[PDB]
Amino acid sequence: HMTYLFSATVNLGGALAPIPLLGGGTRVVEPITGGTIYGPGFNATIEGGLAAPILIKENGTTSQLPWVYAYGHASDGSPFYIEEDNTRLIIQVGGKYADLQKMYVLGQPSVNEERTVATVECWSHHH
Ligand SMILES: C/C=C(C)/C=C/C=C(\C)c1cc(O)cc(=O)o1
Repeated sequence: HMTYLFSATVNLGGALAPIPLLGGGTRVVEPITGGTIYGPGFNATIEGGLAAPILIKENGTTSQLPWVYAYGHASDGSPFYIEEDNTRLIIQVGGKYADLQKMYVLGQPSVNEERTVATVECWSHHH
């Protein structure tokens, strides 16, 4: 029914100040400077990317809509690209981890208070 795949530790660079959006939300751009993915289902080095969450208040409560784009190489050398939008993660990689493309991958990300490190635990749902 559900299988643990990997965790990720993501190093975040200097974020840009919030961008005011029409309607009252804000977009916060957080460059990714590196990080590591480790687990039974995926092992890789994060080389770059960005998070671009949107913060929007609806009915008095701020919801954060995550958007994340990251890339690197897997432990076998294969380039990968991950897009995040619980949240769904779409993993595009060939080589030994290629079967991740066939999986419905969900992630639970958290960011430390100072917003220098994001961590996420990811698992596949056998729908
Ligand atoms: C393989 C999964 C990865 C690399 C996830 C990265 C998530 C980040 C950097 C993050 C930042 C943020 O402000 C909100 C959020 O949801 O996630």
